[PDB]
Amino acid sequence: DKVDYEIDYSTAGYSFWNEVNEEVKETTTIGKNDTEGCLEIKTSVAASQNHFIQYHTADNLPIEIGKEYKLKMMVRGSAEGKLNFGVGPWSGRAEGSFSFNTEWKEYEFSFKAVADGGHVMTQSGLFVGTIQIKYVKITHS
Repeated sequence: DKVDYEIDYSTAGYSFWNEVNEEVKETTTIGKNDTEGCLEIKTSVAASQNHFIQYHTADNLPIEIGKEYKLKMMVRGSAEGKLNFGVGPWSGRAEGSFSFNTEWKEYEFSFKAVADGGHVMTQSGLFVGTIQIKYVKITHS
């Protein structure tokens, strides 16, 4: 697999778009954990809807409409849980989900790009605990 795009949170900072609904603002944090070296999303109260805790995990993707790619995400959580994602611009995305657990694993998602560019929209409002994301990559064969 050839790498088109990588963000490696073990070294680089987190500065992408993120939004927590007022419903769970006080009990949710999204940002880089400098000690672990990961993007970290922590919740102590589940949101009523999964998209109520939403954040880009990668942005300005070098993908072209109609071509085949993979999304790769290295993630673990404090318990078993699911995050949903879409790859694409605000206008519409290629969507999927990863079921993670307490072990570090790289999950993969194959897709046809639905547009040029965009971001990896990631959503986990229903999950209570700590999600850690070490890196995100877009690849092709």
